Amino acid sequence: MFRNQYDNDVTVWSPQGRIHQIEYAMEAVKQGSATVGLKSKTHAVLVALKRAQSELAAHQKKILHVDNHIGISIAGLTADARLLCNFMRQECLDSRFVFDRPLPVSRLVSLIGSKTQIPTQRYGRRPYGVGLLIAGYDDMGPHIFQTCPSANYFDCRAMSIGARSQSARTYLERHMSEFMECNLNELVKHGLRALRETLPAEQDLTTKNVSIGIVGKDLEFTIYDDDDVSPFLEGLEER
Amino acid sequence: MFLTRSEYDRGVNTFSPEGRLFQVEYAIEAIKLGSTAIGIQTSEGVCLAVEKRITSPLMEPSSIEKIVEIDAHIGCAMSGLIADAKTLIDKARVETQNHWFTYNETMTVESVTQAVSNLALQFMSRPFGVALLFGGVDEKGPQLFHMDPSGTFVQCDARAIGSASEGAQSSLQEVYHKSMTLKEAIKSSLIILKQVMEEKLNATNIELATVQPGQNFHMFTKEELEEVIKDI
Amino acid sequence: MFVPCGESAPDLAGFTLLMPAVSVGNVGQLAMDLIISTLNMSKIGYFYTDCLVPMVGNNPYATTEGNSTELSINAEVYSLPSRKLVALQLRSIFIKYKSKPFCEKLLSWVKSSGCARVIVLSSSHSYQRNDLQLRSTPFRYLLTPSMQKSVQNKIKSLNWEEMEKSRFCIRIPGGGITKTLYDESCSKEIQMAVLLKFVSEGDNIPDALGLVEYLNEWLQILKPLSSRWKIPSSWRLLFGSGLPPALF
Amino acid sequence: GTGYDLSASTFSPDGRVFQVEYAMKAVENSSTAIGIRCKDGVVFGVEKLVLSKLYEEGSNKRLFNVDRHVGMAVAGLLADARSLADIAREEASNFRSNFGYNIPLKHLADRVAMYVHAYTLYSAVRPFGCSFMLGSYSVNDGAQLYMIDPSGVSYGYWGCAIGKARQAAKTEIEKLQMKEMTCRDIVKEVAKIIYIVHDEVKDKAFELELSWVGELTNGRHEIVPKDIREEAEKYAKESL
Amino acid sequence: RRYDSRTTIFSPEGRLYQVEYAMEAIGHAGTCLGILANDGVLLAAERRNIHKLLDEVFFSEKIYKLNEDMACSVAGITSDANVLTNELRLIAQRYLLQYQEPIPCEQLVTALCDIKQAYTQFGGKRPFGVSLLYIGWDKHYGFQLYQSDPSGNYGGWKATCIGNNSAAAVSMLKQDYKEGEMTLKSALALAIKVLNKTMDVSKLSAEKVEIATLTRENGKTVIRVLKQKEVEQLIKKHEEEEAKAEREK
Amino acid sequence: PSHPLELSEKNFQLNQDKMNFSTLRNIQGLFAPLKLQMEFKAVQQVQRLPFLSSSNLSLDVLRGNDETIGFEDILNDPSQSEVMGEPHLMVEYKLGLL
Amino acid sequence: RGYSFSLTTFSPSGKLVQIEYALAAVAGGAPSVGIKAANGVVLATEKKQKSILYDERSVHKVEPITKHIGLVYSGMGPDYRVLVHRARKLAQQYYLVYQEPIPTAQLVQRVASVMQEYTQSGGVRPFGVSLLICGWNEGRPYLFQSDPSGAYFAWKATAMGKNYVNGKTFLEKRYNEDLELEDAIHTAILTLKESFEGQMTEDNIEVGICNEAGFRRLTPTEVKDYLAAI
Amino acid sequence: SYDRAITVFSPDGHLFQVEYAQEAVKKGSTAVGVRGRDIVVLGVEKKSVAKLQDERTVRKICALDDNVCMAFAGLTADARIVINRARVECQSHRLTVEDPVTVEYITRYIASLKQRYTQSNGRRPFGISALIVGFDFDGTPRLYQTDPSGTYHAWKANAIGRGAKSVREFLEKNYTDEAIETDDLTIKLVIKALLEVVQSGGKNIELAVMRRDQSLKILNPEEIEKYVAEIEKEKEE
Amino acid sequence: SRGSSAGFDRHITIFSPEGRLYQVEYAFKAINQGGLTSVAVRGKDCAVIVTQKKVPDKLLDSSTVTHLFKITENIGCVMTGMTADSRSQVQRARYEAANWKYKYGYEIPVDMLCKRIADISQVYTQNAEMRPLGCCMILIGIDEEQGPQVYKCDPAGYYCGFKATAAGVKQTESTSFLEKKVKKKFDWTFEQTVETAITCLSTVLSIDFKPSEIEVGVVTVENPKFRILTEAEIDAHLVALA
Repeated sequence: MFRNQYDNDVTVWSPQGRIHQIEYAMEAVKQGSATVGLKSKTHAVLVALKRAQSELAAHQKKILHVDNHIGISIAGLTADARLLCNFMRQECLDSRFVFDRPLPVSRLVSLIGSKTQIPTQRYGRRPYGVGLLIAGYDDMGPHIFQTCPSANYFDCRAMSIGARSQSARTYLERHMSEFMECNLNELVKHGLRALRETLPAEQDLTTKNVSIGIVGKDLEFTIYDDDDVSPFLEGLEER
Repeated sequence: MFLTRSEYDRGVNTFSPEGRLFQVEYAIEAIKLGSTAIGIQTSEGVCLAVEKRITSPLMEPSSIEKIVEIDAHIGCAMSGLIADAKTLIDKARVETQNHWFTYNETMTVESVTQAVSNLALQFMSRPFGVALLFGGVDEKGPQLFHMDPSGTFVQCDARAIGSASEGAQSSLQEVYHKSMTLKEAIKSSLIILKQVMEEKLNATNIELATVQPGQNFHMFTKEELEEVIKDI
Repeated sequence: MFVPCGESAPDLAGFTLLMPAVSVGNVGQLAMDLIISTLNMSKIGYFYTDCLVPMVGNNPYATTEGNSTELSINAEVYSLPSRKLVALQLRSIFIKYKSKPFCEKLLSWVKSSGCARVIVLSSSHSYQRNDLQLRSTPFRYLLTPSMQKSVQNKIKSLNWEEMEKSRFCIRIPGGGITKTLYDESCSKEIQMAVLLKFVSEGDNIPDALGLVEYLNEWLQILKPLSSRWKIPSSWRLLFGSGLPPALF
Repeated sequence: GTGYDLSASTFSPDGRVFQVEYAMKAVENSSTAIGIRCKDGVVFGVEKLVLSKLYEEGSNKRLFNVDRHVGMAVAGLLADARSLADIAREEASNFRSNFGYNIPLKHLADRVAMYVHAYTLYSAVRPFGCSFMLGSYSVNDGAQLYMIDPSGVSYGYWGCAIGKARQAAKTEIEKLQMKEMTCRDIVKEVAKIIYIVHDEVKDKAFELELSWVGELTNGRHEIVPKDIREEAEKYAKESL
Repeated sequence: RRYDSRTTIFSPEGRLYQVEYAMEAIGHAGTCLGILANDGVLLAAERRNIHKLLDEVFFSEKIYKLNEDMACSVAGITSDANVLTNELRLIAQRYLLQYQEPIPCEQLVTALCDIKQAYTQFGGKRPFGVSLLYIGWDKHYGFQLYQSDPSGNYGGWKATCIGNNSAAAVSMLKQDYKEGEMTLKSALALAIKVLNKTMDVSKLSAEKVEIATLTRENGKTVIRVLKQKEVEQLIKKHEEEEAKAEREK
Repeated sequence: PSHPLELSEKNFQLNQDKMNFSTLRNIQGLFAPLKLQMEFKAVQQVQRLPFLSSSNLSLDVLRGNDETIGFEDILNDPSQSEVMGEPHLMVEYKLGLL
Repeated sequence: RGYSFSLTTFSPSGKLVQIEYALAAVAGGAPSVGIKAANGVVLATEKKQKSILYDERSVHKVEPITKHIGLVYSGMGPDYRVLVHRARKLAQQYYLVYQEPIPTAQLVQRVASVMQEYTQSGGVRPFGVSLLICGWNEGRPYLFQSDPSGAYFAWKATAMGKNYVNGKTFLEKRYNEDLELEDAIHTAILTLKESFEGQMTEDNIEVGICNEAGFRRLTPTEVKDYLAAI
Repeated sequence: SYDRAITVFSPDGHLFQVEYAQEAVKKGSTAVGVRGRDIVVLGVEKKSVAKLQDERTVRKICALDDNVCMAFAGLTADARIVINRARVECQSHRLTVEDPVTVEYITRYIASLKQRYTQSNGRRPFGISALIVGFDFDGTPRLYQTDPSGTYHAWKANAIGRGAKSVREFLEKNYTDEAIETDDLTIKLVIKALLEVVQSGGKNIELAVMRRDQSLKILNPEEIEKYVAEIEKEKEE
Repeated sequence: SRGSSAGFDRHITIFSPEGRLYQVEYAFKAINQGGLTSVAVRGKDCAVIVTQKKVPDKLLDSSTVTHLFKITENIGCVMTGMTADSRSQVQRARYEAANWKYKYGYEIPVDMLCKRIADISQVYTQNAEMRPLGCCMILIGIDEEQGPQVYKCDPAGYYCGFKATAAGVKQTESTSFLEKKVKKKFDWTFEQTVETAITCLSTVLSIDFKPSEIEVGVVTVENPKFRILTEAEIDAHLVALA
């Protein structure tokens, strides 16, 4: 009852040393569908779940293309995701044009965080309400990164975000000791199994609500959907 | 243990405790007061149909205010606050004309779609109160797009917007198939609009247009509409 | 109306009435909680109306494991027959165009049952203060002309200060139903005293802790000042839930 | 301070600014970091909590590296700390470019402190919510150690502690004759103090971060070798 | 009230309360009067800065000359009136430079009223609390008389009044004004009578009234301020005529 | 353009501000130009509508031009301008709507 | 009460309250008087630094603008300083443009125009000062006053500051038109002495005069001589 | 609530301040416009005719160009700005393109100008509505209406201000293809529509008439009285 | 930005019914937050500033705690109030002195520097965005044709010149003591001025001082450069005084 005066603006501290608008913005990530990302010794894989909806009225894109070695997944607001994707694309293009070479994923993530921190301190703005999973490949090996509305980023071996991703995170943590010594097919199978845990018991993964993104040694970022995911789904178990 | 008052819906830059933008949600609710529009994309063209909703017999129905031409191959449809779409239409026309003049070829629908989206995501200090249905054909083929007051576009195959959108969408779901014909698409649009509309169907209560790979953007006239209505 | 918890209404043969006003900061309600918790009063009935937003919850004054599962509503009455005291607690907010009928019903019940006097704890806005009030005591009082002379003499001895009048009418900004209650009591010849304090919204526990001592200077229901008050068990999370991880 | 605590440009009737006080209170929502200077250099130590098993080893570092000769230890809100680290790096680069030699720690501390203080005057921004320490070593200047808090105040220290339990840590630090000891002898004491202060009931599990800059590294800030850290952890655990 | 905090908010019934309050602020000022005749225009005002220790400088305290053909009188806030008069002079000189011909009176009034209206639409500004009366002559319509409001509205009148007791003055003028057969002498007598019945003073004196006259002579416009001797003569004539009328009953 | 001094005279305050900001940043640090710019913006955000002449007292005090007279103060009086546009158009132009 | 906080808000009766409060701030300052004689003007005021720890030649309340113009104030000193600087700059600009010393009325009009602007915009505060200005032009003296709202008047004799109604009452019956400068100085000092609340000395009052020779601030020796004379 | 700011949406999708700006329009004098076969007629009620007032300066009918005229209802000071802007824009467009401007073009310009002022909290909308009528280059009569929100429509006969409901109800049944046969019949229809809500005879009527290849003409009081007498005689017969 | 706050004492640009600025008045109580007191005394040919040194923690490096600053080679300063505000105002004073020297070709005087600082401070009290600083400044220097100077400026934008002044918590008692001493006599040598200042502080605070608890800074006609005394010299003065 004593919070009503300290939770309307992002530039106001509460008597407990907290800012509630940032936490409220972080609460907006859990209103999107679950996403799973994981990497091996040579490959990085992104797996997303499409919303249960008629394909006639909407074709939503949860996996986007940034460069020839960088791809992202989104969960949250769509306008913020579009703005961030445009910023990353422009930065990569400028880097290539000025000094032709792949742009480091770590520097890209640092730029993203530096850009995101400002609205949490300026007045008249609001924090971004989107969480990103970034899979990339540069001259350091594959990378998996996670971004937060609180302008924080993490370096992960395998992470899941979205609505009801606790089961996926539990599965990933339980099976995290056998990811480096796997090929592409087994890694994609592990990702699909992890993503399947965010569904009720009766439903199963069909070739209508799954998207896959892969990048590796000599393979550029590619997105598979519709009938392109059948070879990956044809070898799975029951449950 | 007391009950108190708290408000989170009076600002466009305020998050609720569950992470919602109530001003944007209200702006989206505002487009439920408009007329119904239907757009169907087929293998050989796109059909856009709207209702005029003439309130008084003294009003001139010959005016065209719901379907707008963007270029020789792109249509449009509207619902909600018509006065809010003028800037978007002007920007789309300017962008497509500039691109055609520079490159010496027509831009795809997606480019003008992104150009329009880049303008609506600037909250003018309030969200728009209109919904659009972009249609057209290109080298890839016929394709349809939908926009909300949130300022983002999506691709669709059969979408209905307006006040009576739920029943129209249910009918479109229980009808329609991938490999169909433009004539029967037009017919089915007429039947669906006939059930949706409260009053009877005439040659002036509605207006529809179509774009196909053969010809340019074409708007049906009264003579053409009468044959289709009589075909019902 | 008063609906008894049991089968027969208790005999409130002119005891006292202690009630809050839904005002800025909920200072009156917090003071009422403090008084009820400290004196260990017992519930005797309900005040059922259609003027407040409905709400329910378990027992806000819980000490053991057998009395913590008793349902409560937004208006209840507690009594202490040994000291001849009656308490009313309001835990909600008023609906539009529903304050004056509530005041009329409450004063009709007060007249019908038969009570010596009514005491109201309230508060007022702090930013609507002139230069002379900014350098004075933040506590004010108010008495109905029907009040007994002994109370007036005692209050004069206490060296208190009375609420100022404005062109003359009584105005209490942010006081809720205090002005309506005072006017109706004046027009219906009921002994009523009002005590208030200038406050602002935020953490308002010290304001209630000051108001209870201000009242105790007069009523002296507790040993004089020279802790004393029992904090109820429901004053646990007044700012919300815990801190999310991965932030600090 | 109710009614006077919604903007950073407001004074209370007793002459206080409460937004800065709330920002300073926000620094106590994070774990504890300490820093002790000795005859040879400065050594840092952070009690880092474990969030999940899915993160890498080198993630969410709280011991930064401003330049070749300056190390930083932060506490509080992490995004603000990263912004301040970027500001400090920019200042050091600008001074090196303009004057041609390494910036003294006092001037860098003054510049960053004034930048922090600039955010406590206007109502269009909010104060920073973090504190940090800086340390360096030079042959002609010796070891130096500073603190900067959200108010914008800097001081030189012999032993310092920021974070949640910054009082028991200071009490433990005040029992060391630190002016006659060496870094190899202060690493173990830092680990012991960190182990003593930590509470395993409210928290679950923590790691140990250590670094020094001093003579044995030729005035260069770097992480402690694994063997020395393991020996220090063994000694700290046996001390309990 | 929750709809009267700024000028950029409409009430549920469609009213502008801040503009209404600004217009209400005019009723505290002195009385100003204007009469149109066949061969001239008139302006009469009431002096408010009356005190034994006040000094007498300038030519008038409430009547200003805008150009060679126009003059005005203000009622309201003096600080805003000064800005308005300076802007009027600038506008007239700008038109003269542009066209090598004097500006018409209605054009000048509209130019000032646009500025006055612009302050009631953009937020963060306080509207001017001033009302004005304008007199002048031009080759298109001849002698003219206008009025202005704090909201930006104007109109053309044959006789009007602004300030204290404006309603009573307007009623008396409407009752006892003849259209088409008025001269300067009759206009002056009517103005004296109206001012005497309007001002809440038992006996009118020449030290609390100022009168200005505009007329045309030999192709030139003459603007002059009457002298205390003439004002005293007019007051004496009015008093003796009233005594005669009372006695012949 | 027409004269070498036209562009130099048009942009003088901007160049002087840039030089002072660069020197201050090199000598003291990043905070001083930031504070100076914020004070300038705050004191400049309040003034009359663009179709009327202002005084700029606080801005002149902050800049230090309260004890100096230049050729911009005695030549071509901006208060007695010979041309002026419509009020609404000027206000809309200042807002960037045009 | 809802209209007592905003500067750009009219009261339902058509009043601006913040300007009234600025005038109230003016009415609580130190007293000051001004008398226009037949051949000069005299300004007097009461000092604020009534202590031995005050350096005499540090800060003054009576200041010159031009060789023939000077002024005194009643209210807030910090607001007075900037207005003095602006007035000096305006006088210099007028001299540069017209090659002739500025008349008093033009300077008063320009200063009042500057003061008026701060009463019509949001986010600012009105000046809390009132000025008395004296001058000599075309062989005759002048005396003006300026309010915080930007309005000015011309006076023969006036008082302002603490207890100014009784001062004006005293001046009303003690004033003569055909009065010389010395008797005007005596009357001004007596009016100041009426409500001094203390014992006057040549070290806690300031006097300035204006005549054909121009504006000039009196030295403490002359003030002591006048005080002894009366 | 949800009505103290210009750019705040109601929980059911309403902008209440823009709707309040139309209550000001609903309180102005009645204005009627009728589109004929080869003529266009406007008519405005005259209210509160003061004795010492000059009628030349209080006219509510204006000429935007040689073939476009307009009438308005609402706040009087707000209409002047829009009229001046439209007058300037007509000449600007004539410079841009040699051909004379179009009624729809000028209506769209006015609508966009009105809509520009409903986008920010720092300015308030225009509380006026207008009836724009005129002739095109080919020679087809047109009639349009503009709202304070920025929307416009094409009509055959309309009314604004107070009494618009009754006037429109009368027009809906009295507007046929026979009543617009001649200019006299159209003028009689407009006068009959005005007389429903206007008392005190035909002394409170202001009429304007525009024909093909001619300029706007304002009818005289004698002509208005003659038309009223003819209408009364025909009704009595 | 945020907007003003309703109330007669909650915003800087709002007058009260008696025409007072309570937000300006509340900035004068921030000077007492530190808890220290300063004393400045002007002699026949010298000026002295004495302040109080308090180092509560034993882990602090006492070399980094000071309140005496050097603005120019010939101008000294002492600050009372909030530490960060004092440091920022010192930086601004240095910048203003540099600007004056560049523009006019010679060193700024003490009175001109104080006037410029007060002019800057006055702007903060009339705009609804900035806030006043909670500190006060005291400057000393030597004038080539007038002699020693002592000046002080306030958070409200008011400045004046004195013969002896004080600031902090015990300002009134220090003022009364200095008034009595100056009334008795005012012509002092270099040794008598510093002894007068130290005796004033000791008498007012009721304390016997150690050479590590006070700070002393002086200027002299013979040596115009600002100088800060050392512990040995302070102890010598204390021994001579006792």
